[PDB]
Amino acid sequence: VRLKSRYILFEIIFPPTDTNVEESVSKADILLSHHRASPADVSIKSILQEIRRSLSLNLGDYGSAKCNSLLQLKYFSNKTSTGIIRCHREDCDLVIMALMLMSKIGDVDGLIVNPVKVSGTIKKIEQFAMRRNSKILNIIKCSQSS
Amino acid sequence: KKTFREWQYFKLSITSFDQDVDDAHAIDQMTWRQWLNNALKRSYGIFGEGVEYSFLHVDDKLAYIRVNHADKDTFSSSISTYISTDELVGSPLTVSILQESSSLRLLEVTDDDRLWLKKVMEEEEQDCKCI
Amino acid sequence: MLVDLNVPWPQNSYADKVTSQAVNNLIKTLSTLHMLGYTHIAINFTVNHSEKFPNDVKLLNPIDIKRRFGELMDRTGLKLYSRITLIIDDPSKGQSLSKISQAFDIVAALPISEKGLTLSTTNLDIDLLTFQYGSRLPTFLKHKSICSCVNRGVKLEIVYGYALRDVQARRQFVSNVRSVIRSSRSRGIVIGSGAMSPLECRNILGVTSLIKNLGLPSDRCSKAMGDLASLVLLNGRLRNKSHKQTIVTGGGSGNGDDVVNDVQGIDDVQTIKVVKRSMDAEQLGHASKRHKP
Amino acid sequence: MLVDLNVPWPQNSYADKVTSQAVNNLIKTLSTLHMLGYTHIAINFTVNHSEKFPNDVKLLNPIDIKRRFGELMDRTGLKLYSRITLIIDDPSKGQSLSKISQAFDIVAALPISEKGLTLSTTNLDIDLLTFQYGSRLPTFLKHKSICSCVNRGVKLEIVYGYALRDVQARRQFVSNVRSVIRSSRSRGIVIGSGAMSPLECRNILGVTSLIKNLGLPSDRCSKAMGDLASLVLLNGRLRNKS
Amino acid sequence: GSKLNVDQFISSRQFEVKQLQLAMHNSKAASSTRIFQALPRKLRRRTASHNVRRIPKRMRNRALREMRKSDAHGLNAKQLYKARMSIKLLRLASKSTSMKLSMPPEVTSSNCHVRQKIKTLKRMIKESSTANPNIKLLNNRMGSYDCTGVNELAPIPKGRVKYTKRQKHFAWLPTHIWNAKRSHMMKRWGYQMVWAPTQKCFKLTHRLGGDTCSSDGALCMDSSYIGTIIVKDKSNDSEGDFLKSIIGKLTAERANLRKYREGQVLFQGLIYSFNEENGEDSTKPLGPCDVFWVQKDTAIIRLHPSIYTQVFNILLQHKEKLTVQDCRYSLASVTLKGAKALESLASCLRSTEYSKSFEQFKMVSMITDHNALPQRCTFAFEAIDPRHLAAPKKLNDSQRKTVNSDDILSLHENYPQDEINAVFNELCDPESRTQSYNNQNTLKEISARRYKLLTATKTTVPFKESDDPSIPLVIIRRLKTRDWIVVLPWFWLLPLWHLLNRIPRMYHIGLRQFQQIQYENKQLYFPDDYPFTQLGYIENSFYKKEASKTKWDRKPMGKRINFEKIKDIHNTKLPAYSGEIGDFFSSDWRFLQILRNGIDYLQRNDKTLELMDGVRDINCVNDVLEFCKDYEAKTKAMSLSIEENIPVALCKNRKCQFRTSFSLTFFPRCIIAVSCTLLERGHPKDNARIYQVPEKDLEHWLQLAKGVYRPNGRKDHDLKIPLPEVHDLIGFITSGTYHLNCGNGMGIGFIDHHAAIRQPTRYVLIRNVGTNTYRLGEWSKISV
RNA sequence: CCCGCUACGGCGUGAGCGUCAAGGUCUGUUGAGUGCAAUCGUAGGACGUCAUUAGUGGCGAACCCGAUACCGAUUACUGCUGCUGUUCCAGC
RNA sequence: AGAAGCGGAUUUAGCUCAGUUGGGAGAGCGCCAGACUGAAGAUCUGGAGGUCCUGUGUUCGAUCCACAGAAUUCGCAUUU
Ligand SMILES: [Mg+2]
Ligand SMILES: [Mg+2]
Repeated sequence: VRLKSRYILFEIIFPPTDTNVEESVSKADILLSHHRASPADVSIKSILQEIRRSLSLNLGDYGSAKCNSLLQLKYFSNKTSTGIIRCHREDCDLVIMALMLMSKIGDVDGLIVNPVKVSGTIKKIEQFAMRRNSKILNIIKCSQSS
Repeated sequence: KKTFREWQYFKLSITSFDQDVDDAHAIDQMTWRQWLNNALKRSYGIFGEGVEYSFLHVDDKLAYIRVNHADKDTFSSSISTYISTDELVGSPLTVSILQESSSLRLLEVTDDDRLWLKKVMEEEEQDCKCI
Repeated sequence: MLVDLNVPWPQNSYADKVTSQAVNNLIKTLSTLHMLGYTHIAINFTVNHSEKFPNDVKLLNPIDIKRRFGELMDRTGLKLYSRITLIIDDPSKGQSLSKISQAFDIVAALPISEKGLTLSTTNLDIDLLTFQYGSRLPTFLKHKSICSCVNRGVKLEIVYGYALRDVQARRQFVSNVRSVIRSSRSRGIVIGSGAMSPLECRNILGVTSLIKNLGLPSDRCSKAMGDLASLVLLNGRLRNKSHKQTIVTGGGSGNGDDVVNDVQGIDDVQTIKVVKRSMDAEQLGHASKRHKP
Repeated sequence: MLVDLNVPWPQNSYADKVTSQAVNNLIKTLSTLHMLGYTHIAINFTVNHSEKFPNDVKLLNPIDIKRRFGELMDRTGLKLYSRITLIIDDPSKGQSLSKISQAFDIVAALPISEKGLTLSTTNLDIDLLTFQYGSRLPTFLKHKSICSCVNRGVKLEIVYGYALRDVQARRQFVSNVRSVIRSSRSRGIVIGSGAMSPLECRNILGVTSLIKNLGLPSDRCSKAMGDLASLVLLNGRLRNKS
Repeated sequence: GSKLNVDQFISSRQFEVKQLQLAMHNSKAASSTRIFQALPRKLRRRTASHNVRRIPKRMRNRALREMRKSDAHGLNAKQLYKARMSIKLLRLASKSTSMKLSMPPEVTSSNCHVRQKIKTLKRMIKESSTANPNIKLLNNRMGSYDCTGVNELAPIPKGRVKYTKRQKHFAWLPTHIWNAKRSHMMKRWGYQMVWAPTQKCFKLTHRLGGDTCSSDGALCMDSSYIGTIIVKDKSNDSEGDFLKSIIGKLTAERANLRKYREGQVLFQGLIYSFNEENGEDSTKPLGPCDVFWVQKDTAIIRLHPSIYTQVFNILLQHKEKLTVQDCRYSLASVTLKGAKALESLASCLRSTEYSKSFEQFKMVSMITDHNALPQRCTFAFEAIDPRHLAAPKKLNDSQRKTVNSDDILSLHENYPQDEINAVFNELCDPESRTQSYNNQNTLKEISARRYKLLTATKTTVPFKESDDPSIPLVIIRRLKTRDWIVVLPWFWLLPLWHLLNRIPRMYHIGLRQFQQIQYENKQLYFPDDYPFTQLGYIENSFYKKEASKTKWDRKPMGKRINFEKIKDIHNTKLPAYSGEIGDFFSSDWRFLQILRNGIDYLQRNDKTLELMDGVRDINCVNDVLEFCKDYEAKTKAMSLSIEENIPVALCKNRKCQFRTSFSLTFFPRCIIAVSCTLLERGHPKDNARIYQVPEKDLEHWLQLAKGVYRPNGRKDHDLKIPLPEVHDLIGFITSGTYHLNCGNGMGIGFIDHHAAIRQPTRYVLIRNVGTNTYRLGEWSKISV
């Protein structure tokens, strides 16, 4: 006997809103300009407290009651700004739509959230994340060598 | 070779005790909409507030509410969830959902508004069958 | 037929005395449950595990079905059962269970810790398992333990009236109920209304929609109120009045007298039921060949 | 491969000159679109029906994909299409389609009127119908006016970029989109991103979840976003070339 | 948010990848698993928790320490003697088969008494004690004898005294218990051959024994069921005059080549049963055949066991001059397949003499390739008993690391005919195979010899020309099935067979796995992929029809697919007919040939064919279909065993020019064998219908073959597929399995040659069972 | 162990072989093969059962769910089939 | 809420646990009462308190023995 809970990978991307500053047009350069850094006051509990407030103000209470049954952040590190949220397979739609409507953190505004990978296991999501980061290193190395 | 469910009717009956309140207070039509938006705002959010519902054949604490099929229970779980408080009535009220049907056939009184609603529905069903 | 088996009594300790306002409030909410429609009501009473219990026989029952509810019954036309939810937390202090069980009709439990939950399903003869839906769940239930407990008897119970109390409690309630439905394999689910007021009452078709939105199907919900609700009543009703489901003092008439349906026609003093001479060995043959009845 | 076809051009009237900040903002938001991952880009421009159309051939389009975006087309690895949404309310100062369809690629309309919906379904050979999801519903959507128009080939468009504007606008957005879903019979629904800033762009996984919870199934949504989008692109392309 | 440098970015992301990899490895290490689960899934032992000896010796110490961390009966007066009777019989049988002598026939039959067996085994020891003559004294210690029947068929073998009544109805393989511990067997014929391995080996045998390049292994099939006969000309000591005639009578002029006389290669082909009573010759398709010759005159012929009984009956009918030799329990071959099968086979054997065939086979064993070698590769030599080694070891010389085709041509020029054919003459004669058992030892004896070498002197037992059993050993290539078969005497096979898969890259084959191997190499199989022949049609049709009918009447109503009410099957749905073509089960070649003769009668009646409206006037399709349904309803009451219905065309097209009274089915219809590959989405299944491309819709299927799809970017087939008529059927796919070596679907079909010369293009559509979609494909001719 | 340099045991290559050791690895994994444990969502058509006010609506489940594979036996539920036992009702 | 598969141990009063030629159903703690103290604790005495996990069958008789159906719980180089 086991439980069939799905995990969702998300990444915090900062859009470079600079109206007076010029821009360079390339692939890995705009990957550098979007994958810059996470700010100082970002942790597991801060992202959980923000997403529960977004779940309250956006989806309500009983929808928040269905979502908050197994709403946990299993793995997150601020150095790469990628996180894995555990959820049910039925309310995965609700969790992804809550991840979409994330507007701003209470400390830092001007950011979007990208839900990338959903699977019922975390080990294949880690294997996909290593391969996706390997492809990012490939693009960076191709633009760095030439 | 099938029929798409357009929406579903819901038969509500506000059971109100404390007979002084039932004799004094009289719920008007705007209070129905305000209380249903408050009920869909307390337990649900914006997407639960944007549930399509209109008012049909409103009587004295008696309501027929049409709600789309794909969010049927999404309506009828919230109606049995929220309790009225602090909205122009001193006492809270109870809600009894009497019957549910998806085939237009309910018999309340021999009133003539139901035949008019059936004709309005058939004027759309003929356009759905032809076009 | 509908069974509402978790209506609470406004008393927690034996030292406290119930005022007349709470009794009139219970009369009004029983009139409310009679107004729209229900068939059976089993009122609940909370008992902690480490309290100082009285060594009495006719004072373990602060319910009084005979004097006040016997007067309410004639204008009502329903019946009331009495029950104890054992709030068992630690294996430190206990009780004499043979008196508390045989006092009322239904015996329930309320675990807080690990070992109590195991010894309740293992050794303690109860009828229903209730968890604290208002607070955090004690442990997360194993499938083969709950399945074996349902195969032994005792079913799990969901209190949909506890979500109507507060705003914050709804999230913990749904997080407990989805775990109960997951680990119970949808066999032992009995639902009840924990309302303290007539202002929190619901109808059958709204409670069915609540059970739909929680995660359990609709036909299985109505089957849980028809089959599963009235059988666990009969379990405790035969266990505490009669022997351990062996020989019953309940008269088997055609369609009016029953152990469940005919409570008032049974003398609730000790066991007995006074029935007139309906059985004559002299001149009564087959049922289809009689002429006097 | 995905098609995003509802990015607005920061200009409303031909008398207003586009500043240098708006061009950089459009470059930033289209690079944000390519960052999250999209193949086709069809940027939109708003034209009022009360506005007097110019009698020109090579000056109908103030977009200039070739001189400005022709470098980003080579560097980034995408392409741009041009399209016009027509804010039509009353049948006056108009009825010209043979010239605006040749210059631009996709012809869309924005009816807010009761007779405007009828004149859009009757005598406008357009590609997409757009409703104002920001403001209120015009009168009422019925199956009779929608089903006669979807079967002709015109698709109904939902703008998921207008939802990230205000808090109060989200309720009217859901009340409009669910009405479009129940009136559309889940067939002719093309969705697009109406973002004016790079802070309001999303990816396929969140938008699919949005349109799934608003009332369109997962088959029809993804099948639409691929097939119907890339079909109306060649509809505009064959109205141009042939 | 703040912009960072490039090197800091790639360093942080590389450290994050390293941290995620270390976290995944730490989670895999912190997951509480036993070292019992550390073994691969092929080698996992369930009883290894009980005793530690299943576990590898490196891991057994950890198994012992974690097992320590985790932690003469009542018998009556009669059944005691009933148990002691078996023990005394086993002891006396062991002593009798071990000491000097052979087996009496009364113990072999085992249908009279057991006390007579005890008295006979007591009497033989006393007769050996009191006298030297009157003893059928053997030549070895192990109970090996010579089960060779001259001029008659071989009877039920003697085997072992304990396992005798277990051989009462069906006989056994020499590796019966060994294969029984490791495989699933089915009882179909008089033997009990393997059917499928216990562990799942579909993709495993597909990749290791298949035609795929990544085939790092070896696959072994116990093919002792394939029966051989040896024929020699007794009439003349000179050149064989009657041999070429009897080969031209048994087979066609297809396997009677002068090239096969000169180069003496084995050929596998199609044999057909002849019958000449008085001035008339009736030929029926019989089955497969393997023919091999020794330089001019003596021949071994090996094939399917029921076909073996029929060929032996026909050969015993005309047995006037030549002497026949039945070999069912004295000679058998096993089949190796793969890339490293030759290396494991050369690992299993060693040399006893420096000869040329050893050098040829040792150079063949190193190239790790099959098809680069020529058509003839038939090597034979004398070798040692493989019980001397009892260890997985390979022997390879230096050879300067060079492999070219020049050395292969050099071995093709010089072929040692004399010694190889002398080994052939040793294996054909019953005297030399009996002389081979003159020094067979017990496992105790070879263990004692290994102990003597360990005491005196390496892991070997040396060869002695006086007292060691030099065996004949023959390894030959089989061409079309792409596999190496090695033949050996019956009691010698198991000492060779046990040492084979102790090489750690060698697995065993089941009969379903052999069918998969024949399916992968575009080859054919006799019980399944031969419907044209008599026995194949009878067995396939009867067993699959009865099995599928039992399964169909076995399933309840409303859970299985309902064959009776299927709408939209063909255009212009014909009256009194709502179901699928023929019966829904196994291939109705009778229906196909009656419909083909009906369309032929319509073409002979008029230039065009009409669609719809004692034998009624045939003018359209449904009059033929009602006659088909009536003939099926008549043959459901009485079974058909009169004649065949569909022969092949590939023997008829070359010479007979495929030339074809109120007749509807007297003259049968001939077919060619095709293999069609799916170009459209989908996979075929068993009993699949094969239809023509329509001539009005040919350009549409040509456009679908080139390309047409929706403007999204991915392939589209959700279009209005035009339905052709009912009579456009041309064939049946018997074997349908998703072909993994191509990435598409393969279907082995059989189409009419007249229909094949109708279309100018090879584009032919397929339709599955109970599925109303049509899938185009292209066929290639199977020349088997 | 063979080749070249050097000559007291030495050194450099063969994507060579044999033995020994190592909690370095085992997706070396199986017409499903996971290991914080995937086995999905939707639309259309065919069939079965049940209820209808005009002809359609609901349902295809219950038990349960791999972790190396095999087979025997036991236990939980639905439907079909044969036998047996009991009760009730008549043909004379 | 960290499965799956393997071995060992085990269920007896409210609790923690003994115990058994197979013939009595128990100890400590807890509850109540007695004794004692100005009062209370400790000590001491007595009483109340049983589904021996459930079922079959063996026997003259089951906590024990045999079988069947549940499970409790540890270990898998761990403190998640
Ligand atoms: Mg399991
Ligand atoms: Mg198991």
